[PDB]
Amino acid sequence: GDLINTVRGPIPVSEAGFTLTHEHICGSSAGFLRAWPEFFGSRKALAEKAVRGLRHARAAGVQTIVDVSTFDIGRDVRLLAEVSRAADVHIVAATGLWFDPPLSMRMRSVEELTQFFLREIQHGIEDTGIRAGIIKVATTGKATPFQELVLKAAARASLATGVPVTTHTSASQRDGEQQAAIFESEGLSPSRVCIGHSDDTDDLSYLTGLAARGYLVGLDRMPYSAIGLEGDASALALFGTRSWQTRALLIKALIDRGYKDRILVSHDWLFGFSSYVTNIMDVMDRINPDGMAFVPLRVIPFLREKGVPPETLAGVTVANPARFLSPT
Ligand SMILES: CCOP(=O)(O)OCC
Ligand SMILES: [Co+2]
Ligand SMILES: [Fe+2]
Repeated sequence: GDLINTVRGPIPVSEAGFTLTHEHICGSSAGFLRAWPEFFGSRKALAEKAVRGLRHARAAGVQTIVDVSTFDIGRDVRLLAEVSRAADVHIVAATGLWFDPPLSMRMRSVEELTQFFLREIQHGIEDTGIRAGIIKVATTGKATPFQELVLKAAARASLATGVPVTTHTSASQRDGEQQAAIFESEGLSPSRVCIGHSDDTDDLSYLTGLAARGYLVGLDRMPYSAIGLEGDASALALFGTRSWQTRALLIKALIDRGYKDRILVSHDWLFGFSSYVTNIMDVMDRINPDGMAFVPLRVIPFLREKGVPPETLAGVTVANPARFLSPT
């Protein structure tokens, strides 16, 4: 009975089960869902859509998602409690900062960031009492000077509390390596850290370099492909031109090289998206109507059929998430 915090309260680690470890109920901005609920039709329409989508993943075998929306992704922890109950799926919430932090965060020192993250982990997000169970952090290239601070503060808050840290990278620019240097300079154990979006590159030199050091490797955009959408300039920059299979192969690729224990797999999916072009979410829904059941329905059986054994895939979808989220 080691235990982790979800938006409905504590749970036993061993009940986390099949866990998608990089997901979003809604990709937004701080204060936005409350200032402009209609952007999304309504708070009510959004919740109902999350709920339908999560019951879908849940039918498919998913029991937990980790919602890595930070303050600046507009994390609404009330909405997460409310879809979590309605759909009967555990949702682990996040602290940390993504790459859209407002001036109130950007003016802060490493010491004050660390107080902010610890607050959300140890006391509760906002006035709610709901505790973040993962720390989210981000670079898009060389870490900006403020990003260095967030990363060091992320590492301190993790050593204090034992909550894992997880990251956004621009994977083509091999951010994970800097990211790891910064965390390591703070004494953080690589097995407390997941380097995310790593399925955005096919650079296995890069990926096995991280895995070999003990980092978890987040293969977390499985359904993101813009094949057949070549005249959709915003779809392209976001989805890329590699297929879902090409991504799913990375998983086998690491398993064949002995790195089964260092993989986490997810969709980086959402049910609403205000922080990009208008209607991106219709686009997304056409390219992947399965939303967050895409991994269990498409990716696992594809792995099974390329000869990956079931015990191995269990270790990836259950054991690794469990090892990772377990406060250490
Ligand atoms: C919250 C949305 O931000 P992102 O995860 O970087 O975007 C990928 C959909
Ligand atoms: Co991201
Ligand atoms: Fe994300």
